[PDB]
Amino acid sequence: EFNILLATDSYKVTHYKQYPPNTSKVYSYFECREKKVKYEETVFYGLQYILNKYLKGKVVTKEKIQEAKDVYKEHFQDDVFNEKGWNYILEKYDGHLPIEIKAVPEGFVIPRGNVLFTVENTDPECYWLTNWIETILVQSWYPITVATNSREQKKILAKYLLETSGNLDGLEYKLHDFGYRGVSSQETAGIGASAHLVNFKGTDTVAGLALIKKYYGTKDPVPGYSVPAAEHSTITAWGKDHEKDAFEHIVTQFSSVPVSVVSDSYDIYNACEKIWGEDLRHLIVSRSTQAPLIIRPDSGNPLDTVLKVLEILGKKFPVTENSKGYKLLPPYLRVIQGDGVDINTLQEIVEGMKQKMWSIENIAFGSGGGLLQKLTRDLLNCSFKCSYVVTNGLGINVFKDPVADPNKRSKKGRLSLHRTPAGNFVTLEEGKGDLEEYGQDLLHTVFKNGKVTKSYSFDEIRKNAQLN
Amino acid sequence: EFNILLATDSYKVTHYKQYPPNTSKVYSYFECREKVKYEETVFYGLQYILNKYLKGKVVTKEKIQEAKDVYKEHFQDDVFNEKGWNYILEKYDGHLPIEIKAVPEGFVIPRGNVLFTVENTDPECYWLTNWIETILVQSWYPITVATNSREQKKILAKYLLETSGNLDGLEYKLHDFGYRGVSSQETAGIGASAHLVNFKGTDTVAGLALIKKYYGTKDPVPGYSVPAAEHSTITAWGKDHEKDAFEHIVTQFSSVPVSVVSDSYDIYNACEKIWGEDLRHLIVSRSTQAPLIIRPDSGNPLDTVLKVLEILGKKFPVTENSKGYKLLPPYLRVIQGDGVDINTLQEIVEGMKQKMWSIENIAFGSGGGLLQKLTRDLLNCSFKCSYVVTNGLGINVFKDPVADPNKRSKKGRLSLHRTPAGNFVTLEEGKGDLEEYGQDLLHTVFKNGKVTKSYSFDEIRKNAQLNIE
Ligand SMILES: O=C(/C=C/c1cccnc1)NCCc1ccc(-c2cc3c(N4CCC[C@H](C(=O)NCc5ccc6sccc6c5)C4)ncnc3s2)cc1
Ligand SMILES: O=C(/C=C/c1cccnc1)NCCc1ccc(-c2cc3c(N4CCC[C@H](C(=O)NCc5ccc6sccc6c5)C4)ncnc3s2)cc1
Ligand SMILES: [Cl-]
Ligand SMILES: [Cl-]
Repeated sequence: EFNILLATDSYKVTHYKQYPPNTSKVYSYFECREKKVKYEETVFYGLQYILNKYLKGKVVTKEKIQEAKDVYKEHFQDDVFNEKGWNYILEKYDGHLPIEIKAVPEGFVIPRGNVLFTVENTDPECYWLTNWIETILVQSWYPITVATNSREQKKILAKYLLETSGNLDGLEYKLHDFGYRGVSSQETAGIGASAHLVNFKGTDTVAGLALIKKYYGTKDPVPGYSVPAAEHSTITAWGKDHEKDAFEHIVTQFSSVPVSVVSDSYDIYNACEKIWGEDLRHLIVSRSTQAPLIIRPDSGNPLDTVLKVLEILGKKFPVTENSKGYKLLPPYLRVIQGDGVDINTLQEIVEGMKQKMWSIENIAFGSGGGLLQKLTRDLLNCSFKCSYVVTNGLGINVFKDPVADPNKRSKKGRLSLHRTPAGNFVTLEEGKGDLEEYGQDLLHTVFKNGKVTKSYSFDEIRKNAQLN
Repeated sequence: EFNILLATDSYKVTHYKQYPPNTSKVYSYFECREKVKYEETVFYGLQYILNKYLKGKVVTKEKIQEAKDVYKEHFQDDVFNEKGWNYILEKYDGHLPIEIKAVPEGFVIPRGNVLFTVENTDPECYWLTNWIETILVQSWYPITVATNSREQKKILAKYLLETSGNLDGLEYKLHDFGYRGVSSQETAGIGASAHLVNFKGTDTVAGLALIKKYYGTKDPVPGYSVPAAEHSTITAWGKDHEKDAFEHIVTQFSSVPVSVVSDSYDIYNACEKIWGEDLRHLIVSRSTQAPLIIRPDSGNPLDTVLKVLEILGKKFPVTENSKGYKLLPPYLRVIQGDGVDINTLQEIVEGMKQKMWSIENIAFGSGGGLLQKLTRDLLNCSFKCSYVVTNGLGINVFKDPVADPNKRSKKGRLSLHRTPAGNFVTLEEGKGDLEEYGQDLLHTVFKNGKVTKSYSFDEIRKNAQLNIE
């Protein structure tokens, strides 16, 4: 079973002896710091998952306290574990956490440098607990960063899909998650795939569906979708001389639905020009608009291969010109680039496609490691800092202001998030939120004393993160 | 509960209708493709994946029904192989009819070598080999953490030896500060365990639990830590009392090494004045066993380390060691934990060497740089089919993309061998059959739902030791 006591940074365990004596309240906040792709606005998503799966309900037990005491005794070569303080949470509160967490609604799109959630203890005996859970709470940068980075790529696709097409049809299916293999672990797969689906509807990371359903929920039958697709083993199993028989068997097996067939096993160009183009050309034309053939290259320079694949297919299938003057394949043929795609190369591909007058209706993208694994806590400066302590009945605003780095500066005091008269967001410090000059605090209590007090559906989160 | 039927790539759900008819065997392998050049990799983590996700009765009639419900909605068509899964439940009691053979964990293998192979033991489950590709390819992460960690250990031993003449304390020099940095809790444990294959110091506690549960060690725990401060336990005394926080913390942990972050307001001022004059008496008094460690969390990593060392040198008696390098008094040490990755770490030690400072003075903490800034792309960890049997005929299969020379894969049934000189070679096309029995490194670790050979963490550490060690 998961044990919360063994779920914190090792140095934190000794923290209780280090705060000022008679400290009754430790108050901390989480933000995505401004740094002086831009990544100016970040999507808040994923806190609920950590609340339900790791903090809600009874999370302290006699067993868990004894397991922890014995680990830290060897780990530290000394008895420094705060047994008495953990036991207190067990006896007085039936092992529920005396903590309050207020957060922006999940799905809200917030400019950098703003407070998105705050943590404090509700019992003065548990001043040490606020930051005890900072490590677990700080892990939300991953869901935040995936969904923010996912959504920035959605912006890019929209811009060019509108520039070359005149509409946004299918936008939500244009970036497909191919990252299940790439992620550090099964749990990360689920979280990461969940954050992508805040913005899109296509994934092959089946773990993401289970996570949404268990912790968020949706009125829809499933949060995400996919189609049959081939992989190198299925294609290469027939042997190199029978690449055409595999293609034929696979399009025949899935004729009523879209099918993605990777065509780079031996020679991408040969498959496109001769096998798809001439030998199996009759099969492609027959397919309905609803179930088209998606030719997938998986090798070479990502932009250059996309372009040359499109030129060959244009020289082999009836290509038309849409309203904006960009060339468009027939509806039974599409292309998916799923190799070497991240936010940067995605920009180069679409910009390349536009200047050679190919419309974005033709293409879709797959991203794996570039979508769910090549991201760091550093990207958005997600950080968790103490802004307010109460010691001996006196509240004082606490912050860090390193001389070397201006940016690592932390907000001071009790904080709140407000909507401005112009319609933007401002974070107020030093309890200024109490005055309510700009209206009510947008932070809502989502956790208190071991109970999840406000929850959002994945369907709300999707609507809050919609592009303007 | 975790469900294997829901733990694969969506499109693999439809692969059982794509293989050639009458396919009775699908045989695949894993390797880190040939491209700090990352020439050799440490194999670690498969045992975790075998025990947690692949052993025992991993199929139930309830799990089949769950998977069938999701997939029908997910693809919006009926494509789930209910019958194939049902066959595994009835005839094997939901145990996987799969054999996996693997190089021993801890082994250091040059790139381009097969590390393990997967094959189905029952002709009806030809579709099962690559169904579990996604779950097994995720051993790219422990392999990559263990490998990158090791490479940093190489750097640190070379410069510790040059500036010191000994490797004392080497395995405590790179300290895991990555628990907050990782994507998920499961990752934090896997990664931190992988780093402990080379070092003994970690603060990602999840790492300790994973090793004990899956690998085990004779010692009570594999990783150690000390008490240390954070920005909240300094700044909560108020800016005007940073000296009082320092004094309180050092006093509390007098008998053990204690590390305090001193850059909350002004790092230079803190070292020169608060540590240097106001609290100097409390530092000199401290024992060699439990020295004061000063940590700077801001600014340029190389510059700040030097400026801290320069200042402390002027307030504390500095000696010169056997090799002619500057060495702080035994009760005072520094630890750099901000912005450290394999690249910067090399720069810092090299920078220290230029200014004639012994590596004995320093320790490093790494967070995201150690456990998060890593991709499957770094070592080209990849899982490919190399051999199938269709219509009772064995065929060697491979992918040879024209555009990329490197992506090409091995053909046939594989084996790993050591020549009498000691270099490694993987024999393709089943030519390992020609070689004498017992030569092959790959030992069966998983067959039909049971783990058949296991290694303990102590042995894994022994296997992964550096040549210099
Ligand atoms: O390849 C793989 C393998 C991945 C993998 C996994 C693991 C490891 N390694 C790799 N998985 C492909 C899955 C996939 C990806 C994208 C799409 C798209 C749908 C769509 C779209 N909707 C949605 C479907 C229904 C309609 C509709 O059917 N429209 C027709 C249409 C139009 C354009 C395009 S472009 C590609 C398909 C397509 C279909 C309207 N509206 C505009 N754009 C697009 S894109 C469909 C399926
Ligand atoms: O501050 C932090 C920040 C944490 C954090 C967490 C999460 C997020 N954010 C931050 N974590 C400090 C933990 C830490 C790190 C490194 C070390 C070292 C020990 C050691 C060593 N030993 C080991 C102990 C016994 C002997 C011995 O003499 N021990 C005393 C000694 C000697 C040299 C040095 S050098 C630096 C320390 C030190 C201590 C020999 N032999 C040579 N090198 C080193 S390094 C000790 C403790
Ligand atoms: Cl593939
Ligand atoms: Cl810290």
